[PDB]
Amino acid sequence: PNYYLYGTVLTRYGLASLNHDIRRGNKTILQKGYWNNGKIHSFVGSSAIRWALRFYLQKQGYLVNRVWDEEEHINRLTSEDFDPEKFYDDDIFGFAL
RNA sequence: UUGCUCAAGAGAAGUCAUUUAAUAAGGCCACUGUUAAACGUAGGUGAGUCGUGGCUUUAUGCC
Repeated sequence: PNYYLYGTVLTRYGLASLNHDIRRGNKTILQKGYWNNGKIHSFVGSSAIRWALRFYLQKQGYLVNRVWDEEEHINRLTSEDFDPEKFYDDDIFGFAL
C-alpha cells in the first residue's frame, strides 16, 4: 500500500543568518516576506535543507552519485548515468539532465 | 467689301404615388508547463514660510 511520512520540524532558538538574498550594496540582508498576521518573517530556502540532507547522506558513508569535495567547493558526479537503484542520492532526491 | 449684307428653336412642363430581407440556428467536445537544483560571495537618491501657545528653571527640549 502507498505510505507517506509527513512532518513539521521545529528548530532550536538562536541567532540565524541563512540563505541570504541578493547582496546588493554593502548589506547582506535576509530572505524575508509576509506570513500569517501580515507580518514580516524570515525564510530559509528548502534547497539548502535538501543539500544539507544530501551532504549528511554522503558523510555517513552511504553511496551517493554526487560527492562534495569540501575543499575545492566543486560538486563531482560518480557516474554520468543516474541509477536510482544503486545511488541513495538519485533514489531520494531524483535527478534531471 | 466674301452665295455676302439682316437673321434667338423660342415660350411651358414634379418620375410620381405604395412596399418588414423577413422567418431558425450551442464553436462544440479533451488536455498538469512534468522532472532537478546551496547565492554564491561585494554595483546608490529630486526642495515650504513669516513675530510664542499647553508642560518644562529663562535655559533646553516635549505635545
